[PDB]
This record gives sequence, C-alpha cells and structure tokens, in this order.
Amino acid sequence: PRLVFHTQLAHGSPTGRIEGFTNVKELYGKIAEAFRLPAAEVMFCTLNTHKVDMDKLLGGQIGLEDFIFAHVKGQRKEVEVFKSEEALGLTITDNGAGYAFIKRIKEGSVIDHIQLISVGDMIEAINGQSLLGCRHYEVARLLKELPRGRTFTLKLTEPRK
Amino acid sequence: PRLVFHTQLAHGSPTGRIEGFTNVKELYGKIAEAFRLPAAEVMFCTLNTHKVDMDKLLGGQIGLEDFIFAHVKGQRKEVEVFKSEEALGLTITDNGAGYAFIKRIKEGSVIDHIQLISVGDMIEAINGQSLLGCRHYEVARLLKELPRGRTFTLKLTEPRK
Amino acid sequence: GIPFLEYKHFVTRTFFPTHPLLGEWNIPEHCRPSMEEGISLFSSLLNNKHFLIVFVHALEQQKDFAVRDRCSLASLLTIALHGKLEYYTSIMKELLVDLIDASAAKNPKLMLRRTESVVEKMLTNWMSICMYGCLRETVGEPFFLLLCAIKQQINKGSIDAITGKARYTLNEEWLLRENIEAKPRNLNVSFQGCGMDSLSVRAMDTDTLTQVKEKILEAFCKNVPYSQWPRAEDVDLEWFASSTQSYVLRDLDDTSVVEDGRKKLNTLAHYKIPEGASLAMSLTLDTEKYFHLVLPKVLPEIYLTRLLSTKGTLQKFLDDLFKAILSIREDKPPLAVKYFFDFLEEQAEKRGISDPDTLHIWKTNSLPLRFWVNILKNPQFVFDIEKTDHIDACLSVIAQAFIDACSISTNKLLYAKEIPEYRKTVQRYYKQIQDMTPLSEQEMNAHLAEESRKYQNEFNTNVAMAEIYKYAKRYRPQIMAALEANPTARRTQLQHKFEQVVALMENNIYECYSEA
Amino acid sequence: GIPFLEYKHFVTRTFFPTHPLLGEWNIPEHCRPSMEEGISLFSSLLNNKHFLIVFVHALEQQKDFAVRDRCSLASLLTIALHGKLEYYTSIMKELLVDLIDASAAKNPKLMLRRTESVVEKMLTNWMSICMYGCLRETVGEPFFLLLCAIKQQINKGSIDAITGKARYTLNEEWLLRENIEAKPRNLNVSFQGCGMDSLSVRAMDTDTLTQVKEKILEAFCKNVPYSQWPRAEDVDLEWFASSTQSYVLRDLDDTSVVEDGRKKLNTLAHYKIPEGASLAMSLTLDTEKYFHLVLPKVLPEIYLTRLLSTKGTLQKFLDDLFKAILSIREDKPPLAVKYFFDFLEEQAEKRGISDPDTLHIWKTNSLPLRFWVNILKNPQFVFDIEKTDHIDACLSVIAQAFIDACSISTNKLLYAKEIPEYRKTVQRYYKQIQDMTPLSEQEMNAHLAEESRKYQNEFNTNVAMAEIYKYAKRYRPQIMAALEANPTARRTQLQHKFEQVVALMENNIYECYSEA
Repeated sequence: PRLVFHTQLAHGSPTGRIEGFTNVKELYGKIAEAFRLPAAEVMFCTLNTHKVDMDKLLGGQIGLEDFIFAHVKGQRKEVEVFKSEEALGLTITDNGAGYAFIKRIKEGSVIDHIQLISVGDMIEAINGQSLLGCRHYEVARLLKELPRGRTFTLKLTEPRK
Repeated sequence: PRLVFHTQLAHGSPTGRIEGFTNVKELYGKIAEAFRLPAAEVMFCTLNTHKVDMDKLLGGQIGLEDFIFAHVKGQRKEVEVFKSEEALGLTITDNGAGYAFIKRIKEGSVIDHIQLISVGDMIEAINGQSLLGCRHYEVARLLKELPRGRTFTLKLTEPRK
Repeated sequence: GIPFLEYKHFVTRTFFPTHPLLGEWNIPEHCRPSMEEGISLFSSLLNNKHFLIVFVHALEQQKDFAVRDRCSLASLLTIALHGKLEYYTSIMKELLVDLIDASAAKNPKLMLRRTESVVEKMLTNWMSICMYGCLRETVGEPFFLLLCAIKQQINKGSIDAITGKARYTLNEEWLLRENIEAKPRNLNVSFQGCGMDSLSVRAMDTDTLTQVKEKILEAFCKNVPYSQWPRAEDVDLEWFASSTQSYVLRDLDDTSVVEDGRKKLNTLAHYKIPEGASLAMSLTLDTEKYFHLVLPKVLPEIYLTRLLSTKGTLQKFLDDLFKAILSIREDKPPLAVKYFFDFLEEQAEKRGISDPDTLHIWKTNSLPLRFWVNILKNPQFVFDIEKTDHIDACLSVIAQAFIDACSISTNKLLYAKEIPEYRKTVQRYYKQIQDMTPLSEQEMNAHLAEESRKYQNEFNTNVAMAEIYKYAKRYRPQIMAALEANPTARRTQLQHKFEQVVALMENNIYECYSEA
Repeated sequence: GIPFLEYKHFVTRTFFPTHPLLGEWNIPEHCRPSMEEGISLFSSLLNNKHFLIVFVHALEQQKDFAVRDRCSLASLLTIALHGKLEYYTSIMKELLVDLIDASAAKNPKLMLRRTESVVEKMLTNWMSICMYGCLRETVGEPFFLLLCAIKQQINKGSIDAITGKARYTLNEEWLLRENIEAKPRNLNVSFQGCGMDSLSVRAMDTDTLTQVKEKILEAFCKNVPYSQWPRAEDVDLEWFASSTQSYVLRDLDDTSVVEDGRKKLNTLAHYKIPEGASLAMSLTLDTEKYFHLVLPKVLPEIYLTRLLSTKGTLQKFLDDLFKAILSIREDKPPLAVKYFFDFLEEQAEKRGISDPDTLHIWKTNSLPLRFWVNILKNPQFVFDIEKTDHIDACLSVIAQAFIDACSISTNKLLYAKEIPEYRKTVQRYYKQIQDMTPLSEQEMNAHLAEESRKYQNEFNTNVAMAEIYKYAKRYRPQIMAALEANPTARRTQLQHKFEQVVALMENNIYECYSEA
C-alpha cells in the first residue's frame, strides 16, 4: 500500500513527488529532501492552495478513507405491473458492466405502489424479452413504448442483504 | 503509487483487500476475484455503507485528490508592539517540528493594527529572548505575562511567497 | 432458577437512563491507527490522578455542563476505570472530601441528599458494583419471591386493561372501584407442541383476551426469562366450543359491543366461555374510544379491606426482603459497606460533626436511598422480568415504607404500624456494621481488585473513553486553563500530553491553539 | 509602426464582452486523466456534424438558454473549432439555411438584423476571422491615422476633465459650450533618463495637470503600445520656476480654489505657468463636489463652425478609411466576402427572393453592420490604444455615417452631404464583388485551412470545449431527447458516445440515468 503525493513550494517550484507519511515532522523532512533543502526551512503545509490559508493547513495523515461494499445478485423476482399512467416513475442507470438497474423510484408513482419492486433491483426482462445488451436509455425506451392500460411483466433480481 | 482498498460483500463477509482500479468493470472483477465469485455476480458498489444507498454509489476512480504546498522560511522581520489592551488578539499553534506560528489574528485587535504582522508568521523571539523549545501554549503564556502599557519586540519570519 | 440479569446488563441498566459499551468499537479503519494511540494516551491521562481530579473540577465549573452531563461522565468513568476499582475508589474518596469541604457552610444533614454532582453519581455506581454480590447471594431471592407474590396476588381479582386499576393492590390510587362480579375460570390450554400438552390456566370472567393470553403465556413459560417470551400480541387463541366448531378469540372483533360511543373490549364473559373450556394458543388505547371494566372523603371499608388483604398476603415476603437488605450475613459481612461507612464517620470526626443523627443521615443518604430504593422501584434493573405500571405502583408503596424506615421522625397509613419496627431494624443494622472489625485499605483494595479482575472483558472501555474525550474536547481551553493553574499539572507537563491526545483524536496538530 | 493587437487578442476582444482561452488548463491532477479522455471524446463529438447540429438546435429550444448564452456557445465553438474552419464554415452554412427556413414566414428584409441566435454570432466571428487580414494589410492604417487625427484635432482646444466636453468635436452633444480663452503653451519637459533629454510639449492654458501629464506621456511614448505607458496618476510633475525653486504641480492641493461649494481643479493657468516653462516628469469625480471648466433651439453659429472645422480636418482621413473598407484591392480581393455574398445570392434564388433591395440588405446585415460598425466604435479591439469617452463619441458620429451609407432611403445633418457619395461607393463595392470571378468550394476551403493552420497554437481549445460541455451538462436529458429523435443520431449510437463523455467528465457512470 504505497501512497504518492504531489508537492510544490508555496512560492513556486516544479512538482516533486512524496511518499506516504506517518506524522507531520516526517512530511517536512520528505518535502525538504525532494527539493534539496534543510528540513528546518519548512514552516507549514497547505492543501490544494499555494496561498497562506490557515483553514487549509495540513496537520495529519492523508490516506484512503474509503470502504467499498459490493452488492451481489440475490433473490430473483417476477412481478406484474399495470401501466395505468404514462410515467412508471422509475429511473434507470447501469453499472458499466452490462447490468442496468433501478436507481430511483419516484414517490407516489405506479412502481412506488408495488411492494415487490425496490431500488437497486436489476431488470433482466420485459415480458420475457431479455434486456442483455440494452443500455439504460434503451431499457427506459422499451418501458415507455409499452401499452398504457395493459399489464407487463418484469424479471428482476434484488441484491443480496 | 499503489493504492489499497478495503472490501466487504454488502450482505456480510470478511474484509478483502483490493488494488487500485482504472474503470468500474475492473473493480467488480477484482472484488469477485478476492471473494472467489464469478464477476457477473456483482451488481453495484457503495461507499462507506452496506445499505442499498444510491447516493453512495461508486461509479468512478478513487485516489489521492490532494496537492501539498509547503511554505519555506522567507523574510525576517523585527517589529515593536505597544501592549495597550489585555489581549494582543492573536492565536498561536505550532507545526509539530519546533516552530510556533500565528494561526489567527482577531480583527480590530492590537496585532490586527500592525501592518507588518501577518498570519503564518513564525515567532522566533520576545525581547530578544528566543522561543526555541517553547510549545505554542508556553509562547502564548509569555505574551500575556508582558507588561500592559509597555512596548515589546518580536523577531518574526514570514513564509516566502 | 431466578432470572437474574448478567452483571454487565445490571451495570448497563443502573448506570444509565448502552449496547455500545458491551460490544466492539465504531471507529472506521480510516482513522483507526490514529485514534488507537489517541485513546491509549488518553487512558494514561485518565489514570493520572493529578489530571483526572482537575479534569472533573474544571468541567464542573462550567454552567452549561448540566446535571444530566455530570452523571454521564460519572458512569462513563466507572466503566472506563472498572478494571482499576482501587484507583477509582481513590478518586471518589478524594472528590467526596472536596464535596464535603465545599458544603462546610451548609447544614451537615443535607449531604448526599440528591445526585447532582459527578462524585455523587460515582458513589451510586460504586454502591451498585459492591452490592451486586448481595443481590446475587442474599437479597435477590426474597426480592424476586415478593415480586411473584405481588403478581399472583393482584391476579386473584379483576384488572382493568385500560387504566390498570385492580380489585387488589397496595396502592389506594390503583383500586378498581367498580364492584365487579369476578368469576374464576379454569381453562385447559394447549400450545403448538410447546412445553406440556395441556395446562390448567386460571383466569377471571372479566379478563380481556390479551389478559387471558398473558396468563397463558406465564403458565407456559415459568422457567424462562421474559425477554424470550412471545409477546401477547404475537399469539392467537382458539376456543374449541365443540368437536364441530372452534372460534378465534380477540379483544376486538365483529361481536364487540358499543356503549355510549365507546367499544367494550371482549372478555371471557363476553364470549360466554364456560368453566373448563379448552383453548389452543399458537404463534401468528384512546380512553375516549374504548373501555374495559371502568364504564366512564374516607375509604369505604371494603376498599380498605382489600388494601389490607394484599398487605397481609405479602407481609412475610416483605419482611424477608427488608431483613435481607438491612442485616449482616455472618458468613460474609458487607466489606464495602463497612469500608465506606467508616469513611463517613472518619470525615465526620475530622470536622467535629459528632451528632449521631447527622451521621445516620449520611449513611442513609449513601446506601439505602442511593441504591436500595431505586432497586425496589426498578426490579427490571436486577431481573429479566416484565415491567407493568401497576406492580410498579405497588412497589412505590413499599419503597416509600423503606424510605420511612431510614428516616428519623393519608396514603402512608397502610404500613404505618410496621415502620417503627423497621426503624429499629435499620438502626440495629447501622450499629452492627459499626461493631464489626474494621478493614484495612489493603483488604478493601484486594476485594476491589477482585471485582475488577472478575469482570475484565465485559465493558468496552475504549468506547467509554471515547465518549469521555468528547467532553474533554468541548472544554479543551478550560481544561487547559485548569491544568495551567494547577502547580503539579504544569510541573509534569500534562498540558502537552493532553493536547497530544487532542491532536491524535482529531488527526490535526492544528486543533491545538492558544490565544494571547 | 501601428500598435496592432496580435491576432489572439483581437479574437479574444471581439468574440466576448478571456485570459483562460490563451494559456493552460485549470483541471487539477486529481481528475486530469479522467477529463483528458473526456474532452478528447467530446471533441470527436463536436466535430461530428450529425451531433453538433442537433446539439445546437436542442439548446436553442430551451427558453432559459438566454441570448447571452447563445452568443457564448457561438464564440466558444469558433474557438473550439478554429483549427477546423472548413468544418466550422460547413456548420455555419447549414445552421444559416435552418435560420432562413425558419424565417420563411417573416419579411425577407429582416434577416440577420440582430445577433440573437447561435449562427448569427457565429457569422460575426466568421467575419472577424476573415476580415482580420484586411485590417492588417489595408484598413488598419487609415483607421489608425484617423484616430490620431481625431486626437490631435480635439487637443487643439480646451477639454473639460470632468464632463469630457471639448471645444472641438464631431458630436454636438459633446461641445464645450463655455467661451473659454484658451492660451496655448509650449512646455519644455524632461523625464527620468527616458527617451530624449527635453521635449517641447504643447498644452493649453486650461488643462488640468492630469491632462498636461497625459500630453507629456504621449510626447514621450509615441513608438510604444498604450498598455505599457505609465498611467497619468503614476507620474509626478515638477516646475522649475527658477534656479532656486521648483514646485510639484497637482490637480488638487492647498492652493485649489473653492467656488460655490465646489473645488476647482488646478490648471496651468492657475499656477501661472509661463510660456516656455521647464517641467520635470518622474515615476512616483463627484460632480456635485468638483468642477473644471463648466462652472455649473438652433446651434449658435460658432458651435456649428467648430463641428465643421473638425469635420473638415478629418475628412481626407475619413474618406481614406471608408474607401479602404468599401473597395476591392486588386492585388488580393476579398475571397471570404465573395464566398459568403455568393452564398447569400444562392440562398435568395432558391426561394425566389430576387428583390435587389432585399439582397442589398442581406449583404449589409452580414458584413458592414456585423463587423465594421463595431470596429469603428471599438478601435480598442484592433489596436493597443487608450479608450476615451469623447473620442468614442466622435466615432459614434462616424459609425452612424457608415450605417447611413449602407442604408436605402438633427444630429445627422453633419455628414448629410457626404452620405449620397458614400452610398454610391457601397453599391459600387457590392457590385464589384458580384463581378469578380466566383471561387470554388475547394479554393475557399484551402484558404480557410490556411487560417486554421496559421493560428494553430494560439487558443486553448480544451478550455473552450470544457466550457461548451457545461452547457452540454445542463441540458443533458434534452440533448439526449433530441439525439433520440434524430434518425441518424440513433443509428450511429451518438447517445452512447455522449453519455460516455458525461461519465468521464463527471467521473461517475451514475451521472447517466434515464426516466420511464
């Protein structure tokens, strides 16, 4: 786990590179090393500004503060929907890997009324017609085309919980 | 520059480790690899929550978004200050490397009136008495002790700009 | 087989009005190495007496440090230091002296009357810790049998489901004052393969079916903690009226009657449930809208009679409890009580406070009122049992009698003739303690060290410290001002080691500034 | 040695009401690889005509896409595509046809009258690009000499420092209507080692010292662009009254007079500065409070005389300019003008619009009014020169005369007798262009490709695209709706390649959603 940080002198310099640091004293030493200065010459460090902004003072560790949770495929569902209005009331994106799912369900909508359709549900078929290869905007196109006043069928998959 | 990310399955799993990723499809492949799953099983990823929160969806690169500007010692100054009030109106911290400097100057204060004292100025001496070894709270102590109605002398250093 | 709570829940429930303090820590791995060393360093500070004492005094001089907050710090401290009870006691004694010295102007008889300072709550928690053994080994069983005796006794009569008023009670404000013909019924109830095949449950004519369901749930779950029982609304109830028919019985359905705008809750009498009726149990309010039994100077004799009859039933159980609480088991005497009472007498003499009645008050204000009265009123602190509004109202009368026994001097007429004998018992108790051979600091500290060691891995001290640090943050300059004022704190550079923690917890050395 | 602006500043100043478009990109290294490929892909889209045309039409149907915005897109486009002017012209012609087809209901004589659509601004920028050569090689010098001739001419008389009114002017609203005895003065001024050792600067009796300072700054900086001059308030002025004394001269000091509440600005006359006075220059308003010269049906003859005398002075300079603007240099004819005028005639015939006067209007509305009138009014677009309120008011009169010459039909009486001859010139010009041999698409595109190639690394196209993408974001679903509607856009999956960009620029594939 090696972190690399970009570095300049606040008064103007080329960009130096700095490896991850544990405390603030080590940082100054590393900065001074990369610019060939006695480490006692560094006063303080700022973040994303060369200006003397004390709200942007850097006095702690920097690092990946991100925990990534992955959602696996879980329960398969098949629900009927009666398209009574023009708008089903859902929003569709895709994960950039072929699966398009529900990002939003507008409150009060036709879909919002259906207990067994929740957000993050992958849509696999419309009336048994598979949606493989279908971009999110092509899926939403198919839905709007569907006959208003008739019932259609979705094959879905909830993420496991 | 190697990034390492922490990883769980949203429905519960041990913590796996994942190396930095360029696009979103590569991420799923890496996650599935670390948990021994077919990569087509991953639906989507969230950040810092196991819940199905679409506001916490992860659909881009993660990485160090931080540019570090270092401030070097610059001009040396020596100013006189007449302590007319009880409060000089400045705030003092230190860089965690022996230098204590001015973090704030309260508006309307005695110090705020002096043109040649700005924020981020290192304080090196008080009446020629060096402040080496003096913590920020010991420096502020010395200032408050100073006689009200008399003039004292600061040796300062501005960061270069 | 008394359903005692395990020590960590007992502590949890009496220390606070606390799942976080029994499990793992919620600090993300983002700042985990940072805060790890932060808390570690802060623990060192908290165990430094020259810090902790200033830290508490400083916090107690801030007006916006409310009473609610002061008691939180105390309990947080007791948990943070529960592995170091010797040290903890050392701090409490020091802070108690400070509290006595501050109240040297006021009347001595006013000491420890309420819990409005950090040390006073600390004292209560101290008493909780040291008395838990007494509960487990001596007081708990008579306390529990009494609770059972009360429950059984009240249930021999009708109880209104809405208002909680019953035919029988110790509390005259809870007397069901309708003259209701209550007819007892023996039901033959079965459960879904649970326990025995059929039980003979006793119920009243007048019981709503929720009430009947609760009585059946008791009958099937005697040897089980209440927290594991099915809720009364989680079970259905069928009545085998014959071999051809059975019916589901509810408090409210299509057969419920309306009288003057309100719906009457269904009772066994309503369904005309016969004596001996076989039932089957399975797994499955606005007073202006509903009612049950209450269709809406001096107590008439029959209401007085009923107060007496339930007083009478419970009297041996009650004596047994008060005797357990106010007596010395010669097997193992109350070391912690002797230890503290002697500390009281010691501090009293140092100030020429010799008035026997003042000392009585100090002891009373330290143990019977601090601990025991709240235990009597809250048996849910000690046991895994149901908390019902009415039984609490009975325990209120009993707790009041206890309070009156520890004193020196309309609704108080019920136990009036038992209070003198109780006072004698209390006074005898206090004397018996004053008579048993004194125990050295060494012996007490060995006993405390054992409590610490016994319950090592019960509480998450890190979480406790983390909460304490929040207060330590909110008053950082005040704490700093107070450490600067103290000669010993400055001489040891506690100011540095404090801010060293603040920098770590906040991951920011610039969270440490000074004004001038 | 005319102080022409370099092409990139000329472009910058006429395209917008723009430092970012000449330097480097402000995208942090945080998202730099991300946006790098984003802009790259977006450039491919912008150069896809089947995208760009829909993209512009779609944006122009949104009511909150203001006129100010439409002109910004146009100029952003011209810069984004300045390396592909062949393609850019192709787009402008297509959008111009669409604009003509939309206005097939309205009166033909109303085409291109204002600049309230993307294509109309595009057209103006097109004209700017193609005419810049004319400026550099033919029109610029007479334009500049005229400006000098005006400046020199107005300065032969008093000028009020506050109101800008002068004795001499082309504009009757700017006539100094006080009869001020102006006495010319020849000063002998020196600078701090700059230029020549002593100069003979001519000034008026009545000049404030700021005015005198400006006149001295002109005299010392003839061969230098104005942007490098010292400002008049950046220089001091001493007067060697003798060998024993010298004094600093200011507009305002302890010697300034007050008349009826207001302070009178100091003039040469005020200090009694003698003829021949030696000065030294060195480096160093509320109308109700101050004044200079203005102490506060039909024009009296002397004011008319002064309008005539300055008209007279400038007349040869002015003819020279109008001739340069409205004539064909046989050396190199106006290829781009021929090319576009022919496009006008072509589109006119396709709709049976043959009215000679309508075609005249189309051409007039395409070049003389689009480009030339704004150049006359804003010489600061072309040269590095000072912009003064009064000279602008003179150029206003001249610009008006130009406008009147391109037309077909009180303050307009000054150039009244010259307008007929100018009309003949304009009509002769238009005809001369219609007569020169037509140029093929091939020749035009070769000429455009050369402009593109000449000024390659002048503008930061990335920044230009990045700005365009902001509009592309704000109307993402509308753009998407418009691409879905177009048969050719859907057939080529432009919807994907669009959102592919949006995902990259935003670093978020979930910035791409669809409703249903």
